[PDB]
Parts: sequence; C-alpha cells; structure tokens
Amino acid sequence: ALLSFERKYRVPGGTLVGGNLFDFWVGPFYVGFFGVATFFFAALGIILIAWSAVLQGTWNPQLISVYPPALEYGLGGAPLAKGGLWQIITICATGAFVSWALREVEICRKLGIGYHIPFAFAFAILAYLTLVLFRPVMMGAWGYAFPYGIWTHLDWVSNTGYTYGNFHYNPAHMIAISFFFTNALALALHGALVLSAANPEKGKEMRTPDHEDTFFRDLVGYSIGTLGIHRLGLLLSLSAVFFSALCMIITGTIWFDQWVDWWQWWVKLPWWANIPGGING
Amino acid sequence: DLASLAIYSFWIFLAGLIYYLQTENMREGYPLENEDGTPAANQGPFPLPKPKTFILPHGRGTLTVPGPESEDRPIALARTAVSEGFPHAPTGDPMKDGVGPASWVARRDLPELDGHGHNKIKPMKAAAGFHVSAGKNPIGLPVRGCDLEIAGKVVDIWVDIPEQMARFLEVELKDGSTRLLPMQMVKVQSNRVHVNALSSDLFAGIPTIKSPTEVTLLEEDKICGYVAGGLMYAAPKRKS
Amino acid sequence: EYQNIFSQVQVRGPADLGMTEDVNLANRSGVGPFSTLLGWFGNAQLGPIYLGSLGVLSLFSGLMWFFTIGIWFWYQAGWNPAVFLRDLFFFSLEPPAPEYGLSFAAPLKEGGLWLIASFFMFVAVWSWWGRTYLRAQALGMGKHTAWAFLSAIWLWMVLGFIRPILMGSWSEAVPYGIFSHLDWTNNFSLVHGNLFYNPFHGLSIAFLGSALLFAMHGATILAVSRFGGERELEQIADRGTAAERAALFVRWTMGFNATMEGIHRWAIWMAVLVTLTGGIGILLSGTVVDNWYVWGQNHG
Ligand code: BCL
Ligand code: BCL
Ligand code: BCL
Ligand SMILES: CC[C@H]1c2cc3[nH]c4c(c3C)C(=O)[C@H](C(=O)OC)c4c3nc(cc4[nH]c(cc(n2)[C@@H]1C)c(C(C)=O)c4C)[C@@H](C)[C@@H]3CCC(=O)OC/C=C(\C)CCC[C@H](C)CCC[C@H](C)CCCC(C)C
Ligand SMILES: COC(C)(C)C/C=C/C(C)=C/C=C/C(C)=C/C=C/C(C)=C/C=C\C=C(C)\C=C\C=C(/C)CC/C=C(\C)CCC=C(C)C
Ligand SMILES: CCCCCCCCCCCC[N+](C)(C)[O-]
Ligand SMILES: CCCCCCCCCCCC[N+](C)(C)[O-]
Ligand SMILES: CCCCCCCCCCCC[N+](C)(C)[O-]
Ligand SMILES: [Cl-]
Ligand SMILES: [Fe+3]
Repeated sequence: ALLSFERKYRVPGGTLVGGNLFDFWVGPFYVGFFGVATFFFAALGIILIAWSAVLQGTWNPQLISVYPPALEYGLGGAPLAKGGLWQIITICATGAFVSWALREVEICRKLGIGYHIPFAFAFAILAYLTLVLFRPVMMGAWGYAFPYGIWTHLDWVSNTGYTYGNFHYNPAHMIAISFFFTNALALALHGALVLSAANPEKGKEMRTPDHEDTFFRDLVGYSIGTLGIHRLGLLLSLSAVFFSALCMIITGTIWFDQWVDWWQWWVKLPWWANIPGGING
Repeated sequence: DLASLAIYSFWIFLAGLIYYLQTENMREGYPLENEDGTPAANQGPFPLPKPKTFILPHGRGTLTVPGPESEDRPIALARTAVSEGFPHAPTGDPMKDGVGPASWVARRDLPELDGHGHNKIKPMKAAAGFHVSAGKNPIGLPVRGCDLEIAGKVVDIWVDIPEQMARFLEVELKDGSTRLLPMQMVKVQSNRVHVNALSSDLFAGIPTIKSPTEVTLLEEDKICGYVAGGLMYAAPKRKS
Repeated sequence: EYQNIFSQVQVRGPADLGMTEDVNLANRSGVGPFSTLLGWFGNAQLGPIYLGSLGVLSLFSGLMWFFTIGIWFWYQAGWNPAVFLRDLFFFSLEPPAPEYGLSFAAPLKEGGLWLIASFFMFVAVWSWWGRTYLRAQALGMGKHTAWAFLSAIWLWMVLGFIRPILMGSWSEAVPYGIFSHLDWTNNFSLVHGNLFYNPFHGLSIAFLGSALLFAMHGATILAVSRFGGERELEQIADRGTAAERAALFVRWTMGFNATMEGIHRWAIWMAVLVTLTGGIGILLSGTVVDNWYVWGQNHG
C-alpha cells in the first residue's frame, strides 16, 4: 500500500536497463531489472548454502559452514564438495551486492535525489571483495579467504589476526579503529543534538539550529554545523571501512612478519637508537 | 546463571526497543492508503502511536503527529495498469504540475525564522556585513543551462544568516525578472555558473517568489522540486 | 553534478554570540577567529566557549591527569628527550601490584602514581558530564547528550573502577600507555577464554551497525540537501519533499519506514548500545564468568 504522500512520486522512469519492463513495485519494494537480478542471485545463493548443508551433514544454523578451497588448490577451481560451492556462492553474493547497489541508483533517479547512498554502499562491497577476492589473488590461493559460517567466520578472524601476533599493531588497523570509534561518538552526538532540540524541556517551544550551534560552542568551543555533521558522518564511516580494507590488503602481501616488529623502524632510527635507558636498550 | 539472565533480559529489552523505535517512525505518512487514496485494509503489524504535540517557536502554534494527512493540492496523474504496483503517468507537464522528481509539498507559506524570530534566509544585499570570504564570488557570472546556452546572470547570493552559508543564487533572466537556484544544484566555475538540471528555456518556468526579500517554505519546495525535476524531465536537451 | 562534500563559496557575517536564554553570559569567552579551512567543510567560527566552575574544575584536573602520566613517562625516559620521543608509545603507568588489593597504600613508583592520576581522571570526567547537562539545561534543551554520554561513562567506569573493585584489586584495571593499553586488551580476551564467545561483545560489535547507519543517514541528507534536507528541525515541524523522498528511499529500498525525527532515535540508540552492552560483557568477565568458551559450552 502507499504512504499518504507517496502516490505523486510513483512515476514511470529512471531505469538503467529494461526501460519500463520491470518499472513496478511489489508492496513497498521497488523492483526494477536489478530487483530481479538480486532476487535471482540471492535465491541461487541460498539454494547452494542448503546444498552445502546437505553434504556437510547438518541443518543447524550455528553449524553450517561453507569453506573455501584448500591452499593446495591455489587459485584454480575445486570440486563442489571441497570448496567449489564457496566459489559459486561467492560469485552469487557479489552478483547480489552489486545488483543491490545498482537497484539503489535506479531508486535515486526516480526520486530525483543524489547518488550518495549507493556510493557509500560501494565501500562495504569493496571491503568484502578485499577479503574474498583481492587478498586471496595477491597471495595466490582462495584458501586465505574467510569461510561462510556464523561462528567459523569468527574463528578465521581470530586465526588470521594471530598469525601476526597481536594484530593491534597493524598501523592501518589502528587508524581504522579510530575512525570506527569516532564515528560512533559522532553518531551519538548527532542523534542526541537533534532530539534534545526537537524535544526540549517540558512546556518549552521547539529549539532551533541556533540552539544547537550555541550548545556545541558552549560545550567545546566549536560547532561544525548541520550540513557539516552529515558530511562528517559520511566521511568518518567511509574512512573507517577504507582503512579496514587497507589494513587487510597489506597483511600477508607486502608485510608478513609480526606486526609489532614493524614498529622497530621508529625505535631503530639512528640518532636515538643506542641512547641507553628507557624501555628499549 | 546470572549471565544467562543478563543476556535473556537484554533480548527482551531489545525487542520492546525495536517495537518502540518502529512505532516512532510511523508518525508521518500513516495510515497507509490504496492507490485511489482510501485507507488500506492491511496497515501492517504495529499500531499507530499515541500522538505527540510539538510547540512551534515564535507563536506559530502546534503540530500533532500522527494527525490527519491531506496532500492539500491536486495530483495530475493517471493509472497505467488495472492493478496495484505500477507507475502513474503524468496527465500534463510534470515540471509544471509538480509530480515525479518535480514534486513539491504544501508546507507553510511563511519563511523559516532564526532563534530570534528573524527571517533565516536573506538576499545578501539585505544581510548586514555578510560577504563572500572564500571561493569564487559568483555575483556577476553568467548562468548556463545544460544545453550550453546562457539563461541569465547571477545578481545576488541568498544566505542563511544563523548558519552563515549560501543557499540560493538569485539569477536574473533576460526579461529582467529573477529566480532562485538551489545552491546544491549549480556548479560555480571560473567564468560561469553551470546548471546541469535545466536547459536554458526552462529557467523562465522556475516558480517565482512573492516578496523580493523573503522566501517561504512553500516557495522553497516549489523551486527546489522544479529544479530537481529537470534532471529527469529536461534530459531531452542535455549535451555531454 | 555537484555533490556537496565541500562548499563552493564561503560567506561570512558578524561573529555569532549565540542564543542567550538562561545562560550566564559572563562566562562566555570572546569569539575566537574564523577558520576558512574548516569553512570548506563545516562552520568557520571558533568560539565563544563557555567556562564556569565545573568547566575549570574539569579542565584543570584533566590537565593534572595528563601531566601526571607525562611526568612518569619522563622518569622512565631518564629525563632524556631523545629517549622520551623514541619510546613514547612504549612507556606505561601501571596500576598497583595485586598484593596491595584495593588499598591506597601503594608506593608512588609502584602504583601510587596510578591511583593519583586515576583520581584526577575520575573528577575530570564526572565534571564534564555535569557540564553537558547544565549546558543543555541553560538553553532549555532535552538532556539527550547527557544520557548518551552516560553510556560511554558506563564502559569506562566498568573497566577502571567497578570491575576492579568487584575483583578485589586495582591491578585488574587498565594502564596508561599507547601500546601498553593495547596489550592489556589482548591479554584480557586470552585470559577469559576468548571474548568472541562473550555474547555481549558480539552484540557490542553488531552495534559498532553504527558505521552503517551513519553512512546511510549522512549520504541521504546530502542526497536530499537540494531540497534543503540538512534543515531537519523544521522538516520535523513541517514535512517537506526532502523528508518525503528520504522516507521513500528507505521504503522502496528495504520496505521499512523512517521519519526525519524517527531516524535520529535509531541513531542515538544504535550508538549508545555499543558501550552499554560492552560494559555488561566486561562487568561479567571474571566476576561471574571465568571462561567464555566454557560458558558457551553450557549456553549458560
Ligand atoms: C584476534 C582478532 C584480532 C583482529 C584481527 C582482524 C582481522 C583478521 C580483520 C580485522 C578487521 C577489522 N577489525 Mg580487528 N582484530 C582484533 C581487534 C579489533 C578491535 C579491538 C577492540 O581489539 C577492533 C575495534 C577491531 C576492528 C576492526 C576493523 C578495523 C575491521 C572490521 C570492520 C570491517 O572490515 O568492515 C568491513 C565490512 C564488511 C566486510 C561487510 C560487507 C557487507 C556486504 C557488502 C553486504 C552483505 C549483506 C549480507 C549478505 C546480509 C544481507 C542479510 C539480510 C537478508 C538483509 N579489531 C584482534 C587483535 N581484525 C577486518 C578487516 O579489516 O576487514 C577488511 C579483518 O579482516
Ligand atoms: C567485518 C570484519 C569480519 C567479521 C567479524 C565479525 C565479528 C568480530 C563479529 C561479527 C558479527 C556478525 N557478523 Mg561477521 N565479519 C565479517 C564479515 C561478515 C559478513 C560479510 C562480509 O558478508 C556478514 C554477512 C557477517 C555477519 C555477521 C553477523 C552474524 C553478526 C552481526 C553483524 C552486524 O550486526 O553487522 C552490522 C549490521 C547491521 C546492524 C544491519 C543488519 C545485519 C543483519 C543482522 C545481518 C544478518 C546476516 C545473516 C545471519 C547472514 C546469512 C543470510 C543469507 C541470505 C543466508 N559478517 C568479516 C570477516 N563479525 C558479530 C557476531 O555476533 O557474530 C556472531 C561479531 O562479534
Ligand atoms: C584480542 C583482543 C580481543 C578483544 C578484546 C576486547 C576487550 C578486552 C574489550 C573489547 C571491547 C570492544 N571490542 Mg573487542 N576484542 C577483540 C576483537 C574485536 C573485533 C574484531 C576482531 O573485529 C572488533 C570489531 C571488536 C570490537 C569491540 C567494540 C565493540 C568494544 C569497544 C566499544 C568502544 O567504543 O570502546 C571505546 C569507548 C570507550 C572505551 C569508552 C570511553 C569513554 C570515556 C569517558 C572517554 C574518556 C576520554 C579521556 C577524557 C581522554 C580525553 C580526550 C582529549 C581531551 C581530546 N573487538 C578480540 C576478541 N574488546 C570492549 C567491550 O565493550 O567489550 C565487551 C572491551 O573492554
Ligand atoms: C561503508 C560503511 C558501512 C556500510 C554502509 C552501507 N551498508 C548498506 C548501505 C550502506 C551505505 C546500503 O545502502 C545498504 C542498505 O540497503 O542498507 C539498509 C547496506 C546494507 N548493508 C548490509 C549489511 C552489512 N553492512 C555492514 C557494514 C557496512 N555497511 C559498513 C561498515 C555489515 C558488517 C559490518 O558486517 C553487514 C552485515 C545489508 C543490511 C544491506 C545490503 C543488503 C543486500 O545487499 O542485499 C542483497 C543480498 C541479499 C538479500 C542476499 C545475499 C545472499 C548471498 C548470495 C548468499 C549469502 C552469502 C554471504 C557471504 C553469507 C555470509 C554469512 C556469514 C558471514 C555468517
Ligand atoms: C610533553 O610532556 C608533558 C609531560 C609536558 C605532557 C605529556 C604528557 C603525556 C606524554 C601524556 C600521555 C598520556 C597517555 C599516553 C594516555 C593514555 C591513556 C589511555 C590509553 C587510557 C586508557 C584507558 C583508561 C581507563 C579505562 C581509565 C579508567 C579510570 C577510571 C574509571 C577512574 C577510576 C578511579 C580510580 C581508580 C581512583 C578513584 C579515587 C577515589 C578516591 C574515588
Ligand atoms: C578547550 C576544549 C577545546 C577547545 C577548542 C578550541 C576553540 C576555542 C576558541 C575560543 C577562544 C576565544 N578566545 C577569545 C579566548 O580567543
Ligand atoms: C574536519 C576535517 C577538516 C577538512 C577540511 C579541509 C578541506 C580543504 C578544502 C577542500 C576543497 C576546497 N576547494 C579548493 C576544493 O574548494
Ligand atoms: C537496533 C537493533 C538492530 C538489530 C540487532 C542485530 C542483532 C544481530 C547480532 C546477533 C548477536 C549474536 N550473539 C553473539 C549475540 O549471539
Ligand atoms: Cl576516502
Ligand atoms: Fe540528521
């Protein structure tokens, strides 16, 4: 059904492929050519998960796991039973993720709005492809990619990390974590600021953006503004994911020893490298 | 044990939270409607919330949501199919008629005020001490359409005083009237302002404002809706 | 196609002294300068700031905490500036050895200095908290920032105060060091049998959920700023097409609905739930649960 204000916006057009063939809705959902492709890649993918669970011998959601090929398979294809399914599924998952993004472009065009959302979404699609495609290829085996299972994908995180000692010492991991931590701070403030102004003390009128800017200046001496906090939120979370892909593309490719040891370049700078005392020497 | 208790209690809290959250986001646009505007039979799982009332500043009354929703304007669209789900073709000019990406909403026909009660947006000629402080000053540059033709010249910048940002270019057309262009829909260049959404012959069609020194919320929507509509509707006149 | 990530033009007027309301204008500084650099992304104006008793109190013991750690760092560097810079990330100010329990009798060079700096930190933060509340109160605003801040105070309180007290010694607390506090973290998980089995850590991570939300939200408001969408408060009082199209994006995309106010409640909760659930999972680690792998083997 339709929101009270919605009919005036459901006009023909904005499609990228197909013209007016799939230009329609199903309940609230816009379909479009990439609505259909999403559904196709998604349903093909889910069928293959369930097949993988048949061969594995379990129907328990906390036990289904679809592993990549072994390392000795390098970058070739493996049999379905032993890593082939992961290969086909990974193709499907990508099919569905890009069709999702392209379908959002179409929704944007119909609505006359900017393309910022699919653009932001592509960065998450980037990160996924780093872990399942770009990193395995540079290393030379699909087996370095993570498995598709709820708890087993976590065991991969923990094993991969500890191959390099305390992964905390990856400098790109550090920056990535800062951006994640800051984005949440920023989000909490942005949410609290709007609500605190729309929902003032009992009996008082709605505050204004003047009150929002006054509050930040009184608090920290600077207010970034209402347009700028939205730029800030977009930028922080996009950078967070960017440096995540970065900390992972370099790990095991250009750097493969323990990450704590990478920091000896600083300590071993020649002008202070032998001054006694302190922690190092 | 105590940790099982903690995690069980949390999911129960989390569920009522999602429910609370889900119903706060029903305060605009409900109840759902059929395509002919009658109320839908299936309104979804969650009920509507007990209404809240905002006290608007500066003596402008209240707003209570959810409350009765009327588009408060005519919609020039016909059905293209015998069943739900399909587009609604425009019966006239969608740019003139304000449907599709050219849509506007019937907001108050008053200007947004700042915290002191003054007009929020003012032509810079009326905004004491305001000036362009960085970037290229567009005033005096000529405005170009997507058809690479010159529709007008920029005669002023309309500025948000409390937020100190440019919000509209005031463009003078060839008959001597002006129009407002959304600042987010133009590209200031060294020798020109370029408007990708409109071809030159659509500038005269931009909605005009009542008073020369103020712009109301209705007027802002009609202008902005019109200029975004050209991205779809003007497209038979855009070079690359 | 202009995309609104940076302003093309900057305009400037007289410095804005801000809303008055119930504020005490005596305690507002003068307006600082205008940063054009900042003005390509947000506002150019710096200041004025508000500083009162709680301001100074906070700001003073905040500096006292900072200096105390740096003093101990210089000690460790043997007062040599070259060693100080070389090993800046490696110094650390640790808590008292488990022997001293929850007592304050620990010598300075053996944990007493930790307890001092921690005291200043305790005062600086709780001061600043009451500062977020009283700054809102003076403008007549909701106390949403003070309650969201509490969620971050919760996790910080748990890590360095509540949980050490419950475990019966200060040694359980976090040290003051760059690499030093990274190791404490890794250690903590190893000892409690992998946190990845602490279901509050797992939710905490889900909420952290917030990069996703704030990506969507910022992208959307920029996408609809051609209709003046960044102006969310008046869009709440008087819905315009900016709010209409942003609602219809999420509805046509994934079928759920979001109002201009409604989505800021998603935002504040998505964010506060990070540190809230995180604090519970740390609070239970070692006090109630010794080993999350072993706990996960009985599901409870
Ligand atoms: C023992 C474990 C190690 C360690 C090892 C690793 C390893 C190994 C990795 C990380 C990575 C990350 N770690 Mg680390 N890390 C540790 C400690 C930490 C700590 C901490 C407090 O100590 C923190 C905060 C972090 C933080 C982070 C981030 C920087 C990053 C994860 C975000 C990301 O990539 O998103 C990216 C987001 C995605 C990939 C999601 C994409 C979603 C797709 C596009 C859409 C899917 C839809 C889906 C199918 C659902 C539809 C369902 C419904 C039907 C709709 N690590 C410890 C020391 N860390 C990872 C990273 O950087 O990856 C690039 C990584 O590989
Ligand atoms: C990003 C860096 C690491 C990684 C490290 C971690 C760590 C560490 C943790 C998780 C956690 C989770 N991870 Mg993982 N994870 C990675 C990549 C992924 C990918 C992917 C790229 O396709 C997916 C789908 C998941 C999925 C998940 C969920 C099971 C869970 C909550 C996520 C969440 O709230 O996100 C934020 C998103 C939202 C709030 C939006 C809604 C998302 C919904 C809930 C997704 C459900 C997906 C469903 C189970 C997938 C299959 C559906 C198919 C059609 C069959 N991870 C990589 C390898 N992940 C946490 C957990 O509890 O795991 C048990 C946890 O502690
Ligand atoms: C090997 C390490 C272990 C591990 C050990 C821990 C431990 C131990 C903890 C976490 C915690 C967290 N971990 Mg873990 N973690 C691991 C792997 C991961 C991975 C992953 C592999 O991908 C991820 C994504 C995460 C993610 C997370 C976060 C959800 C969570 C911290 C929330 C937060 O915002 O803290 C940052 C925010 C704060 C610390 C609050 C600070 C608030 C105060 C008031 C700020 C004061 C600042 C001060 C005044 C400085 C002044 C500033 C200047 C004036 C400018 N972990 C593995 C399994 N992780 C924490 C948690 O919640 O656990 C449940 C925690 O304690
Ligand atoms: C870039 C910043 C953050 C970001 C942003 C972002 N995410 C987005 C968007 C944006 C801007 C959207 O527009 C889009 C959306 O619609 O949001 C509601 C989306 C979205 N982000 C999602 C998830 C998601 N985002 C995450 C993260 C991030 N999203 C980043 C951190 C994570 C994490 C951290 O793990 C997840 C799980 C979805 C809710 C949605 C995209 C939905 C979608 O693509 O649907 C198409 C596909 C299907 C319906 C089914 C695919 C099934 C596969 C073929 C089989 C399954 C294979 C898969 C590998 C199984 C893996 C499971 C195991 C790991 C358990
Ligand atoms: C340039 O050199 C000088 C000296 C001039 C200045 C330089 C200073 C330097 C180098 C500063 C460096 C600071 C660093 C590296 C700080 C790092 C801090 C980190 C990483 C902190 C991380 C976590 C901290 C936590 C969790 C703290 C928790 C503390 C509490 C909850 C306080 C609890 C209170 C206690 C225990 C005592 C309370 C007392 C009473 C009486 C109630
Ligand atoms: C102190 C916490 C962070 C402060 C941020 C810096 C901006 C403050 C500017 C105010 C300065 C005004 N004045 C007159 C002192 O110059
Ligand atoms: C808080 C982050 C601050 C980032 C601001 C720095 C941006 C510099 C100017 C960017 C573009 C300016 N220019 C010339 C293209 O108009
Ligand atoms: C605001 C609520 C958003 C939905 C919450 C998403 C929950 C998925 C996380 C599942 C957590 C799994 N775990 C580890 C706790 O068992
Ligand atoms: Cl970037
Ligand atoms: Fe917002």
